Amino acid sequence: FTLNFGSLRLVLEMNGEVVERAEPHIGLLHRGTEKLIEYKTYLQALPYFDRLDYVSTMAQEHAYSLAVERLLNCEVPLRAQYIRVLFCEITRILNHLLALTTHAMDVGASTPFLWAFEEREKLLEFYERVSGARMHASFIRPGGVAQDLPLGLCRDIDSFTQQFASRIDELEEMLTGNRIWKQRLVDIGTVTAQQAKDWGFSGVMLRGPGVCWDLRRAAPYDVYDQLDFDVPVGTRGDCYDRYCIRIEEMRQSMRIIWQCLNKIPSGMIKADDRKLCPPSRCRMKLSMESSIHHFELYTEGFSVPASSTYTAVEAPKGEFGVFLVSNGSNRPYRCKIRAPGFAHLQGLDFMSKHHMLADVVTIIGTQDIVFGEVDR
Amino acid sequence: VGSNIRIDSRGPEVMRIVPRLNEDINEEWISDKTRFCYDGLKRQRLNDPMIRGPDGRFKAVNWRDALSVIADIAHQVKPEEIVGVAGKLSDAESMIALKDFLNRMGSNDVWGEGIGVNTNADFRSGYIMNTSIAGLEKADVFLLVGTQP
Amino acid sequence: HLVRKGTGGRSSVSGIIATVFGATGFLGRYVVQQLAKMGSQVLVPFRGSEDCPRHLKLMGDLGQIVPMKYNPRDESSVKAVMAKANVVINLIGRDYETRNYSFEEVHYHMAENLAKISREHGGILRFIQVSCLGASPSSPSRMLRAKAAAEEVVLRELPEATILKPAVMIGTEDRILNPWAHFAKKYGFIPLFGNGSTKIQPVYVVDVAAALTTVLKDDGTSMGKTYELGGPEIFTVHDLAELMYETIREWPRYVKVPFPIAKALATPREILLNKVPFPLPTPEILNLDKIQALTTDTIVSENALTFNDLGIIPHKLKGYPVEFLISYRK
Amino acid sequence: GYLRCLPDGNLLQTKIHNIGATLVGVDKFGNKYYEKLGDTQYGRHRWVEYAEKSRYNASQVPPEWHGWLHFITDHTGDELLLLKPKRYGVEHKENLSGEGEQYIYHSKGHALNPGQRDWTRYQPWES
Amino acid sequence: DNQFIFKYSWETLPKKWVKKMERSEHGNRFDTKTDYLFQLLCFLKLHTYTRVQVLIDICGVDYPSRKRRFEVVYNLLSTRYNSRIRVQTSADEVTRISSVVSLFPSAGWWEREVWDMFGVSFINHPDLRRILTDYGFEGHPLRKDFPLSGYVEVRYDDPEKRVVSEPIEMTQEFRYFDFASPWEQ
Amino acid sequence: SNHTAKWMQDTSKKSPMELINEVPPIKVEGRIVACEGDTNPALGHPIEFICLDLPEPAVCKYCGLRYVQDH
Amino acid sequence: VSKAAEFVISKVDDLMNWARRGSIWPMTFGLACCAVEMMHTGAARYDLDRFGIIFRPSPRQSDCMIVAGTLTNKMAPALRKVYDQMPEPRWVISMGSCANGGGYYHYSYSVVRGCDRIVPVDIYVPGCPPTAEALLYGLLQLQKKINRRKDFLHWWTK
Amino acid sequence: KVLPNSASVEEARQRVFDFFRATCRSLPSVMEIYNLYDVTSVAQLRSTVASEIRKNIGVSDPKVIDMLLFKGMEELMNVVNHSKAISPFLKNFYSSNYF
Ligand SMILES: NC(=O)C1=CN([C@@H]2O[C@H](COP(=O)(O)OP(=O)(O)OC[C@H]3O[C@@H](n4cnc5c(N)ncnc54)[C@H](OP(=O)(O)O)[C@@H]3O)[C@@H](O)[C@H]2O)C=CC1
Ligand code: SF4
Ligand SMILES: [Zn+2]
Repeated sequence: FTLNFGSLRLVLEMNGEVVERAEPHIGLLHRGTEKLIEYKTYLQALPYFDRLDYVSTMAQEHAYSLAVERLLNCEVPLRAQYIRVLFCEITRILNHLLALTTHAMDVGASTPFLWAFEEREKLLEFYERVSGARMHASFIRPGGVAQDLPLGLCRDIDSFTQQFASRIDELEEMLTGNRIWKQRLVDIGTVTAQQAKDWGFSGVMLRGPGVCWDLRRAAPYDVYDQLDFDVPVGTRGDCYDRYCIRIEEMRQSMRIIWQCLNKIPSGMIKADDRKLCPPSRCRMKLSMESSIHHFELYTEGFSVPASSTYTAVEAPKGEFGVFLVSNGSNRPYRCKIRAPGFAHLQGLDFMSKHHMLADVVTIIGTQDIVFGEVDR
Repeated sequence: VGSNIRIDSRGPEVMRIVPRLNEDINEEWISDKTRFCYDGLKRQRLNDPMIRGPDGRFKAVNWRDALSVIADIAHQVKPEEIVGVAGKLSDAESMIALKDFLNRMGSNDVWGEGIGVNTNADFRSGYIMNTSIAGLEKADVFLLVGTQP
Repeated sequence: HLVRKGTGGRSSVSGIIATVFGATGFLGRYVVQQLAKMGSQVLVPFRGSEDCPRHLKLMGDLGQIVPMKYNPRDESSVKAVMAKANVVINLIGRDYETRNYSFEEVHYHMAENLAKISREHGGILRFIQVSCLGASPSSPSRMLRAKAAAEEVVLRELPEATILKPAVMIGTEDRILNPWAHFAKKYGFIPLFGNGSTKIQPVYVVDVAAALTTVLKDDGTSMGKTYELGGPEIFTVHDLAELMYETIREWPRYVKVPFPIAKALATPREILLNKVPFPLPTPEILNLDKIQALTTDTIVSENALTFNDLGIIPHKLKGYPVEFLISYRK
Repeated sequence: GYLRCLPDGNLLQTKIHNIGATLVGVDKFGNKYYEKLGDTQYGRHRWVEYAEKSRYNASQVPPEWHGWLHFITDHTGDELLLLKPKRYGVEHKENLSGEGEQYIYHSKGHALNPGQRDWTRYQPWES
Repeated sequence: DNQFIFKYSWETLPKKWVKKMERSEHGNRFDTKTDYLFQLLCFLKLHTYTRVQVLIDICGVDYPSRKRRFEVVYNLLSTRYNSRIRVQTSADEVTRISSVVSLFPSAGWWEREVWDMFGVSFINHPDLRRILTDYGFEGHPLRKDFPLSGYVEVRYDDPEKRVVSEPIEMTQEFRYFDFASPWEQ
Repeated sequence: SNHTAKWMQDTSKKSPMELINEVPPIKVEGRIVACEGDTNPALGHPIEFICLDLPEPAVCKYCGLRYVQDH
Repeated sequence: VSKAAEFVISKVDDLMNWARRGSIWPMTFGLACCAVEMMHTGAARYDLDRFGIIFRPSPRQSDCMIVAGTLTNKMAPALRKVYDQMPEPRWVISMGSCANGGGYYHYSYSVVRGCDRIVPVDIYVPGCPPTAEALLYGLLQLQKKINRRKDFLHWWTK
Repeated sequence: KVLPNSASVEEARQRVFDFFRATCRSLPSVMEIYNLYDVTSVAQLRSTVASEIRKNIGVSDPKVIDMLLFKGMEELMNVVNHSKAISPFLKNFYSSNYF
């Protein structure tokens, strides 16, 4: 018999409480993001990437800026690269915390939710101090960043890193090793590496089986090749090993954050050329050419050479890719948005096969489907 | 002259008029009247069919009522004393429609603005610029009679 | 003259500012929805709670539906509400009495006040007032007599006023089919009144709203006319009850109480209401005014203008209008 | 205002928090701004008592004290009042937004506006 | 970088279907015919030295000027040899191209998305229902000729007691600003 | 006047036009000035250089302040 | 109509408004990316349980619908169906810009230009996303709005 | 299941017949889906479907025929899943200028 659930719509074929098959209906959050991006300039299209995969905000900005710089060939300063890495790892910590605690609530554990939200509130305070708003902060731009770090941010992040090491130990002690948690997670929605490769899994969902492949090491798109962090893999891909991988990724994100704080350089925050990066307020108010370039960059945009490329980054969900096709104009001709939730939600069908309803919700929580990015 | 122009508008109103390239008519230039005639399009603009009542004031009515009263008055009078006058600006579609309507009403007194009583309009070479603007470029001696270009 | 400035539908102009007195009722929803769909602006004057016109807010574009709080006994407040009005629609009226409002006060005096204010405010182009089909000076029902007097005084004070006279209107929020269904579900039977041999011509509420919209859109052909509105075919009360029971898929059951005992049962409510200072429950079925109206048949007179003269055919009452009764099945 | 604590319970929390606090300032609307350092967590070391116990609102904080209360600035409201601009400016007004049509903001084309302006961008002949 | 298996493919792949190749730092590109796309992807997926066994995604690009307006692009990855490859073809509105669901099971939803957005139908898809847009959607939103705001909009109709769909009548029309500079070329 | 009444309907407070007409012209010794908006160049407007050969006061066209040559 | 009956009616209305204000049971309609900020509002810092707000997953037991996120043409019928099941004392809080007037996807197919077109919304919370501070401000504004409900007086004077 | 493009007019005709069969078999389900029994006239609905097929005869491309059948089957699935004398010139003239 068919059982319907109604922004997650899902129809399940059941025989004896055992899930024979599950079919999701996803379009409930379709918003025409690609069409709007085609209709808008690159800078005006950056907030669309802010909105996509909203739990991990600045990862999408990083991917979009990397694609634009690849199509544009502009050098980003070392300080901008380091602060981008720092905030990408902060974003990874935020997304992992939210995913783990929403999964725990769906399982039934309610209390770690608010502790991890206290941590997330600290991180969103970091976002709000460095940029405009707590969420959807258009901070990462092509060629660099919007603004420099406010003073004291590094010290506050160091204090947060220490207290957050304590918090991760705390959460792991409560959740890991619990008999109920183990019975909920182990041997639930297992995926072989061949199955993951066939269904196009990425990130934790792909390293859970143990393919032993990470994007930050295969194609280092930042100072990542100078940060000597660790990449955990799962012995037998299932919910428990994916959860442990997420915990280890939080720890390694803290490690990378400390390294970036320690070896952050002193310099500029964006690309040197004013044809591609807007000049400062003082420069545009004092210099004739700077005023011209500010006016042109805020009415028109930088005209990227006509080319097509696919740039992918290791978003906390997985591999987030943007396929940009240009025509030499100030607006992107085509922008395809490959999110690491579209493939995982396909994987739901075979993952939650011969399982039960609680196993289905556990698998959904483990895959961490954010519907904005799957409905891009 | 029929100089080619580009009308730039922002919404329901015309904002400016600029010249556009047409080597045969106007190379890249435009007259002051042509350039700045857009301002008159938003003043003293008729926007409703109206009938002058017995008191002499205008009352706004529907297109149905206006056309009905016009048709009744047109049928009332004999077709000999019915005259049609085309305006200074009017497209060929409107002018031919007016001519056909008045002819089918029985009147042969349709004329355009600036046309004399005895005008030999049977020859386009008679009443147009045969030399053309390019020919004016190619010309060597000009005799301007009755005109102030 | 009203001027249309749009293609139509939502987010248009239509050049009409319609003040709909009594727009929070059963017919008010449909008339306001039709007016807002036209693209016109609707001023909804509401009496009491701020959430009464809440639904009416969603059927029009931004700023098109404007709710105004007033006092029905305040001439200055009525004038302020009707300050920006272009046309006026009147639907005010209650099926029962209250210690504050009687039938005469809620219909005749309010219609007189609306007509006087519309006459004083020279900017009003149309005044559409809704009454009942059986509204006659000789009608036994006090409410019908009051509505007839109200329509007469509206014609006298403001000759440029159209009067609609719909019959009993059925719909999702009607006050006959819904109480009948509730009584049938609760007690397994419904009370027929005088063995249910009397005849009516129930009319669909969206059809009435479309009729009012057509009256508003008339090119000056119905300035001072009265339009009697009724359904396609005459339904006896018993036939309407049978249709209701068939729609709900329940077994029909009737008691057919005689008129004298029905009037005796409904009598004490009026004296109690006039005596006690606290309100009494509203009579959904056992209403003396409804009994008095049911004493005589309420159908079209075949003389006054009807749906055919107005230009829209009535909807048959089997499937389109009674589709709401499915929620009452099982 | 202490009797409001029994049916409020939130003013009760504020009064409990004003045990060891120091009154850092007061505004012209009566709001009393308190600071409390020492053994206090970061998020709860600055606050306000609105001096309107019945219907205190979150929008009653003037812009002069808004930044200090929200931890944007270390400058108290007195310095910002001293730095308040001249030759222009309006007094602080709360977010009524529902206290009356005569109080709320209305667009120039809204029917509720005291003066409603037509929008057609053309002048008819107007015989 | 990592242009190893791309060159190895061009050395070993049959030359019949390689319509054109592009060696770029933005991504190595293969453009072929729609008839041989399935065979080409089967060769790449199964060959031991070009093991692109994971399909990153399938995209569509609209080119109204060309005779075959639609361009179907396949981004693939080789984790064993750590490199990305791109294989694309050209399809028009009516012609149906081969489906690669059998090779890569993940291709089903991306192919449904391509159908939804452009109208390029696939030959061997187990199902090809719309995935992203509203139920009963009439057009293909990602086509260039498709208006940005669409053709219809929804609202609540009180007499119908349901959300109805009506032709668009939106206020504050989209303002297209022409920022293009005549000296950009 | 018409423009002020078109964008504003308060008609009770002083419009910016009246305030900017009330602020007196600024007397300067030199023939040219640097108009910045306020005491902090970074918080004002783009720098505007104004010629003062004409006898009448010259509006800055930014933060219009009517600089006038001394002699 | 008197001055003592009016006082008694005012006291009864005050009690009813106090109860309805202190026992608001909103239901999340958590689409898009105001729902994460809503969960932040429900977190430890800006806690909602203090004021009586507790999220009821069943629409039949909920008091007010808080629509946070983008409303899609594919989801608007579901929103209306869920709203219709709520009890007659009901309110709507439209959080963000998507649910107010379409927000950042206003000129887009399959996007409802604000939830006002589907359900009658009482209070809009501007922001994108509105701070949890601002959303709790909007909930307090809902409490203030339902703090002036003279239901008993209106019933008495009919 | 989607099939390759029809290579013959006879194959396109067979597919059209199969689609018409599917519509006819799925007609009574639409009866309980929509509930317009008063003025449905199932025979009239079949006649209207046949009239649509007959007004779509000007097409001769088998690819266009297959695409039309695919969209018709999609519409059938959607309907099953319940997803909804003054001459012509003078009326338009009285209505609006744009006609
Ligand atoms: N029974 C029927 O349905 C039929 C009715 N009619 C006629 O149509 C009229 C309108 O019917 P209908 O809309 O369906 O019924 P309603 O009673 O629902 O509509 C009347 C509206 O006016 C309000 N109202 C009631 N009494 C007063 C008052 N004293 N002062 C101010 N406002 C008041 C009502 O409640 P609130 O104050 O909350 O706004 C409601 O909004 C009837 O009065 C009757 O003459 C004709 C045929 C059939
Ligand atoms: S209003 Fe802004 S923050 Fe809220 S759902 Fe929309 S895009 Fe996201
Ligand atoms: Zn200046």
